[PDB]
Formats: sequence, structure tokens, C-alpha cells
Amino acid sequence: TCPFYKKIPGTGFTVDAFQYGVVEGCTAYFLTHFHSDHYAGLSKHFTFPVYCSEITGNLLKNKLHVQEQYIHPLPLDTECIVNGVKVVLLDANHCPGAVMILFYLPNGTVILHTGDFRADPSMERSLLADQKVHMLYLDTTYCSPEYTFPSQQEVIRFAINTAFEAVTLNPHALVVCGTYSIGKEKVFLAIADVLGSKVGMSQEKYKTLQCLNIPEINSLITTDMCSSLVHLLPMMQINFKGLQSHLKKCGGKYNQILAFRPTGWTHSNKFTRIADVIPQTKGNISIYGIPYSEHSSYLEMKRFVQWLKPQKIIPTVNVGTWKSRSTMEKYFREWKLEAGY
Ligand code: NI
Repeated sequence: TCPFYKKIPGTGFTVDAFQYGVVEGCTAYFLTHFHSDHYAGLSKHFTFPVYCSEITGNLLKNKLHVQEQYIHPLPLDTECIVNGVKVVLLDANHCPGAVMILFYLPNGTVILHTGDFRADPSMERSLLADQKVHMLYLDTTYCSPEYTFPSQQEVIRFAINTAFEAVTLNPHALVVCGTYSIGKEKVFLAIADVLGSKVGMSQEKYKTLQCLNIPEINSLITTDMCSSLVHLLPMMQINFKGLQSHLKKCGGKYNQILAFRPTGWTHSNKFTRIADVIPQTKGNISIYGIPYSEHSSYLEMKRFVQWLKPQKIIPTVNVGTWKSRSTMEKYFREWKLEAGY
């Protein structure tokens, strides 16, 4: 049965609620983004209206085979009426296609559902600037001050400089990047661009990338692994055994692997600057963990919320333990007392 923090009161609507069967009274199911914990339950047999971005709708049709008649894509930054209620989709600065949803309830209440997001000051000049929000359903993934990490731009500067140095010292090195979902495409696209290579990958992952409206993509990716010196592999294979095995398959073209694992936060963020990051090495194989996040840091989250000044906050992440819920509630009250709302 569908939990309360996935229901929008005063509407027939649910958010990211596909794993509960037919939800009683739901007339439209919104999907914020194409990540498995959020789409869990959708397939070609789904027969209710799904509201989402254009990119999410390309993935629903091609990857999960949802029939076209039930997919309702909306443009961003545009007031739309759905089943008699005004809504707006806003860019979430998460993975490709990911949105926040503003609902303008018939009674005058305004609700923002962030989905998954990485808060940014640019959001302070979207259509959020123009009116008050009563309720915030918030992505609280990293809602604790110990969660620090660098900007995406610093992380990509590190990756590009590292890969270019390596391959210029040894033209026979291969670069490998891990993946398990959409998101974090800048990692492998930026490295391939500095090296003058396309990115090589499986047919399944090429298919997923072709749904994402990325400009000039045919110029950047390929299924011909032999023509490429940046390969994508599943995240589970990014270890010394899996990489050894891959190097065997390359027919003696290469004699060294430099590999990247984009993670979210890890506790090595509590000690080490991005500049100081070092790999794990065994023989001719080196693996770097790089903290490329598509969720808000604590500080980014706090800034957004203190700007928005919501009357009530409903967390959507870390909701399963009393200790988590109490920690989050304490920071929300600190933020409100400090800012004065
Ligand atoms: Ni996500």
C-alpha cells in the first residue's frame, strides 16, 4: 500500500508510486525521473495516464515498452492543466529528464515536490520566485552536515586532467568508466572529448543514451568497442578481477587500464580534498573513486530551503528509522529559527 508522502492531498495524484498496484482514487500517476527505485512497477501492461518529462517519456516507451497512449509528456517551465489542476515541471539538476513538480491546489495551497534534486542558486530564478509554497516534499538524501563534496565542475576538471595525463604518458592505456543507471554522463563524455575518442559501450546502454536528447550524441558514442579508447562497463565490473578480464578481451591493443567509479559521498570526503585523491592500484590497473553527486550537499539543501521558506516539510528519503526522522526534524527547526520564517 502507497505511503502518505507519495500522495498529493486534494488531488487524484501520486508521485513515484508504481509498485503498489492500483492506488485507490489515483487518476494520474506522475514520474519524476527514470531511476529504478522510482519507476518500480511500470511495464507495457500499465494502463493509467503517466505524466513526466519528454526525456522520461522516451525511456518509458523504448526501455520499458509502455504504450504511447498512456504516456503524457509535458514541457518544462510551462503552466499546464492536468485533470483540472494547474501544474508546472521544473528542472531538478539530477539525471537527464529529472523534474520537480509544482501543484497549484484548487483550495489555494501550493505544493513543491522536488523528486531527486541537486539544489542550485539558479533555482531561485525559476518560476519558484513568483509565489509562496505551503508544503515542500524534500529529497533529504544527504541531510546531515557531515555530507560535503566538491562542485561537479571541480570533479570533472580532476577527471579530465587525470585521464589526459595518463594517456599522454602511455598511448597504450585504456580508460574505463563505471555506470548502472542514467545520470553522471558528463564524466565519460568529458574524458572522451579531451582524448579525441568516442565512448564505446553495449547495445543496451547505447539504446538508453539515444533516448536522452543530448546534442550531437551521434558524434560522441558508439557500439564499436575497437574504435574507442574510453569504454563503459557496468559498475559491478569496476574492480581488479573484472578489469583484468576486460583487458584480456582487447586483443593486446592496450597494456594499462585507468578506471573511474563515480560514487556519491564516501567517508574519504571527511578527510581528503579532490586535488589530493589517489587511486587503488594493482599492477597495470588503477581505480579512482570520484565523488560526483547528483544530490544536494547539506549546505546546498539548507540554502534552498532557507530561501524558499516553506510552511511545512515532508522528507522523502531516510524516512524509515526514528533516529533519521528526528535528526532531520532538528535541522529543519534550526534552519527556520536562524532565517526567521
Ligand atoms: Ni534518483
